[PDB]
Formats: sequence, structure tokens, C-alpha cells
Amino acid sequence: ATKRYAVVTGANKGIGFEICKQLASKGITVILASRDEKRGIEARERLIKELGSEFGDYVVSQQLDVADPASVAALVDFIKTKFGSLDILVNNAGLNGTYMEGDASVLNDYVEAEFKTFQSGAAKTEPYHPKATGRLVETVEHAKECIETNYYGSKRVTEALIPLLQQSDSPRIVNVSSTLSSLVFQTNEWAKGVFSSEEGLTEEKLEEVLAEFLKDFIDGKQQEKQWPPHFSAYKVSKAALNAYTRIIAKKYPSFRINAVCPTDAEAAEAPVKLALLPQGGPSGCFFFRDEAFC
Ligand SMILES: NC(=O)c1ccc[n+]([C@@H]2O[C@H](COP(=O)([O-])OP(=O)(O)OC[C@H]3O[C@@H](n4cnc5c(N)ncnc54)[C@H](OP(=O)(O)O)[C@@H]3O)[C@@H](O)[C@H]2O)c1
Repeated sequence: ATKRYAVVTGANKGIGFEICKQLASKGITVILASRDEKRGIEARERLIKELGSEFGDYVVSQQLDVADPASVAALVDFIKTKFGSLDILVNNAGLNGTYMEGDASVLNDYVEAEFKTFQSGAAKTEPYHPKATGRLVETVEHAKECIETNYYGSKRVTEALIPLLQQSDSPRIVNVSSTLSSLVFQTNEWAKGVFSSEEGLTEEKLEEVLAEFLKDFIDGKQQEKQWPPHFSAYKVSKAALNAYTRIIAKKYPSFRINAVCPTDAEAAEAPVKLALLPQGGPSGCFFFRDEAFC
């Protein structure tokens, strides 16, 4: 009943777009944030054409690059002067840190090899490329961008909007993570120990793991130092984001702060449920689709 305002980052396509659609259809007023201003304007138009023109006031486009402090600051100013309030943040903007050379479909072979680790717990530490048809390339610069967006980007946006969210009588933060965030994939025993800590976990320790991974990745010692052979930056960054989610869950008990592994419309249901979570919902948990954990 009570009017709510939500930010969804990286929301011009993919699951973000579907999160926005589903919040707007429930009466939430949504800020559709996109790295490029014109694609977000265009995404809003399609969103309004699909829901109906009566939703035109419930969706607003705003440029947002989570890696750019000035972009973040401009978004806080926009929300301040247009609405005055914020209730929901969905951190959906994200990068893989990888691309395909050659046949792009070999990616399904790489994703398959990772997913068997769930059925076996045997976390391979040696790089295995399933075919010579394609290759999953992970450059040093893409590893930096991936950490800078997934960890520091999400954290930058969260801390800029917390002051606004804290004036909500039910503030909600949802961090879109990945199954590759699971510690079964964290080959590096030091880093796994940090991520596993329930006591004495600090943002400082998380950032030390990130810097250590980036130093060994630059130095070319990814396998020497027992870092994951594939999706390496992605795994470390999304695990850090999970751990960071628990840290701020404990800092702000009056908030509900959660991570969630997510067709796109179906995958948006899980973050959407967490964005409208009741007062007694959990906080500090990583959810797989629609199932509890904490
Ligand atoms: N593929 C899956 O089914 C799957 C599975 C598990 C987890 N996820 C997670 O779910 C989220 C949604 O991704 P997706 O699968 O829908 O992929 P996607 O289509 O590539 O969407 C990612 C979105 O993030 C935006 N983005 C990236 N870097 C940004 C930055 N610097 N600042 C602001 N926006 C930025 C992109 O904007 P541009 O269009 O301007 O590039 C894009 O709209 C991600 O966080 C991803 O890690 C996805």
C-alpha cells in the first residue's frame, strides 16, 4: 500500500530489466539505472509499452556507472531531489571478467565443468580447456574491471544510498551474486579461510584478499598460488560480495540485506521476493533461487 522507491543497477537488459518490470508491476516506483543513458531510456520505453502507459510514472531512467564516483553521486542527488526517499536497492550490475575466443558456445563446456564441482566437491586447480574450437580468455585488465565493478562498484553504490535507505521504515538491499561464489570453488586456502570467517571478518580482510588475488594475477602466478583456474576474478569478487553482504547485514540490523543466486523473468523472481521481503525475513544470507541458507 505504502509508496516505495527502488533502485535497480545494471537494469537496461537481462535480469535487472526483469527485476524492474516486476517491481513496477507491484506498485513500486523504480529507478532503472544503466551504464549508458540512451539504452536505459530505451529500456524504459519497452518496459512501459509492455506494462501499459499507466505505469509511465512508476519507471524512471537514470544513468549510473557503479565504477564512477561522480555517476554515483549524481544518482544520490537525483533521488534526493526527485523523491526524497529510498526503500530498496538491487545491486545487479555485474561483470564476468571473461570472454570467448572462437566458437562462443564452448562456454557451455566451461560452465559444465565448473558445475560438476557441486556434485563432487573436487575443486580442480589446474586449467582445463575443453576444446580448441573456443577458449575462455581472462585478461588482467578484465580481472581488474571485474573486481572493481562487482565488489567495489556494489559497495560504492550501497554506501552512497545507505543514508537515504536508513530513513525507510523497511530498508531492503539485495545483492545479485552467483553460484560461482560458493566456497567449493575457492581453491586458495588462505582466501577460503577469510571468506568462511563468521567472527572477526572485516572489510579490510576482504580487500586484502582482493589485492592479493590481483597481485598474483598480474604476476602470472594464478596456478602457483592455488587461485581458481577459470572464472577466477568472478569467483573471488562474488565471494567477497557475499562476505561483504554479511558484514553490512550485522552493521544495519534494522535493514534486510541479502545475496541471491538468480529465462530472465523466472530468474528475477528470487531477487524480487527479497526486495519485498517482510520485516521478519532473514538478513545476512546467501539464497539460491528460492531457498533459505543463512
Ligand atoms: N547469466 C545468468 O543467468 C547469471 C547467473 C548468475 C549470476 N548472474 C548475475 O546476475 C547479474 C545480472 O547479469 P546478467 O546475467 O543479466 O548479465 P548482463 O546482461 O551482462 O547484465 C549486466 C548488467 O550490468 C551492467 N553493468 C556492468 N558493469 C557496470 C558498471 N560499471 N556500472 C553499471 N552497470 C554496469 C551492464 O550494463 P551495460 O549493458 O551498459 O553493459 C548490464 O546491464 C550480474 O551481477 C551477474 O553476475 C547472472
